[PDB]
Formats: sequence, structure tokens, C-alpha cells
Amino acid sequence: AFAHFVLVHGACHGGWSWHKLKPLLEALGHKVTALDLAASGVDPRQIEELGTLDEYTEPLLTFLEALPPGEKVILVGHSLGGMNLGIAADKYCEKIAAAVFLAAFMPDTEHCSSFVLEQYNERTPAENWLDTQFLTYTKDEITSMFFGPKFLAHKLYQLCGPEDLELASMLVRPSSLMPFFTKEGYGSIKKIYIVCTEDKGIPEEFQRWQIENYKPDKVYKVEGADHMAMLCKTKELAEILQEVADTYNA
Ligand SMILES: [Mg+2]
Ligand SMILES: [Mg+2]
Repeated sequence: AFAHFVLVHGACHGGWSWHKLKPLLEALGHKVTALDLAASGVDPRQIEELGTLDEYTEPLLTFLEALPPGEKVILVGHSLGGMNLGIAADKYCEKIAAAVFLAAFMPDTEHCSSFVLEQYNERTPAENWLDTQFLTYTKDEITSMFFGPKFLAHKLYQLCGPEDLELASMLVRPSSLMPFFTKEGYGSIKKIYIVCTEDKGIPEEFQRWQIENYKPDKVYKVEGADHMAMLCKTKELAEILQEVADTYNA
């Protein structure tokens, strides 16, 4: 039927990356919330004030906490957004109909919370970051990420239009990758993975690896999708999300 989709962006991005998908879900009758996480999009915070992934997720937690009784949402997380999903699902699991991991980090419950990030780090040669800028800052020593135009063009948006890449160049902002996701909370939610097959930021092989590691309830494959499937495969993506809405409810 009709769901409430809560869309959670990835590193260096913001609510704006869902600007093509949201109207599509809304024309399907759904309610759609596309948050800015902390120090993302036009959030007024700067990355230097964020100490943890939990603090980065604050707007998501705040929004879920405000949800009235009976209201349940389908979380949709992109890239690093998948970790925001795990954080949110472990605090407000009673409010989550399902979580969708769009080419995202899917943590598990048997390994430590950062396992998929550590493993992603270990499989990723530093050359792959291209012109991405890594700096350090202090709060209370934290490494910041800032994607450069080459990385955006060559590893994230390579199958997107020039207006998509230019938009990201105009909006991306510094981010950061910064103990256990519980079986009772996060572990209990239905999870859906959307594989993006031409992804060069999180390669399909890593995406398949995470599914192997912690199998979700449904796996969709988006052929021809780079990492920003919501911009190049928006229509197909909305059709998967409708299938999800129809499956996970009453
Ligand atoms: Mg925004
Ligand atoms: Mg392009």
C-alpha cells in the first residue's frame, strides 16, 4: 500500500541527492522524508563539531523520536547511510517497518559495529580515492573525508549526466567515517539490499560480500546503475521501493 519512506544520504552528500526519487515516491502516494544529517547539505553544523557516527545521525534519531504512535517508516540508506540505519534501527526498532540498503554499508550483529567499514577500508587501495581530500581535526583526532571532482566524476557519477555531477560538485561537503548492533533491535528488522552493478565507489563484489556476510530478506539488482542510482536509475528504483512498500506492512 502506501508507506512513509525516510531517505538517508551518504558521505559528503545530503537530502538533495534524493531530489529526483522523492517526487516519484510521492506521485505513488507515499509520504517521503529526506533528511540532512549533521554537517550535511544545508545543515548549519560543521564537521568539526561531530565526534561520533551517533552524533552525525542526530537528525535521523530526532525525527524518528518525534514519530507519533502507530507510525512506521521504511528506512532507505545510501552508502554510509546504511550505518545511520543501523544506529537508528537499534534505538527505534519498534518504528521501522523495514530498512533498504541501496549500494550501502550493511552492518551485522556477529561482528563489531564498524566491521564492514574496516573491511571496506582493507580492500580499497588508496589510489582509488583519486583527488579525495583527507584532513585531520580535533574534538575534545578525527579524519575527515572530502570527495574531489575527479572521484565524483570517475567513481560515483560516471554513469550519471553532467548536471548530476555538477550538482554534486556544487554541494558536497566534508564528512567523516568517524560497539555492537543488537540482535534484538537492528537484527530484528526486515532488510532489503539493492545492488548497483556498475558501482565503482562500493563495487558490486563488496556489495555481494556484505549480502553473503549477513543475508537480507530480499535482494534486488539494478543493472546499469553507478553509485548514484537514485539519479541515473530513479524510475527503476522507485519501482523497487513500491514492491518493498507493498511487501512490508500490515
Ligand atoms: Mg540537502
Ligand atoms: Mg557525468
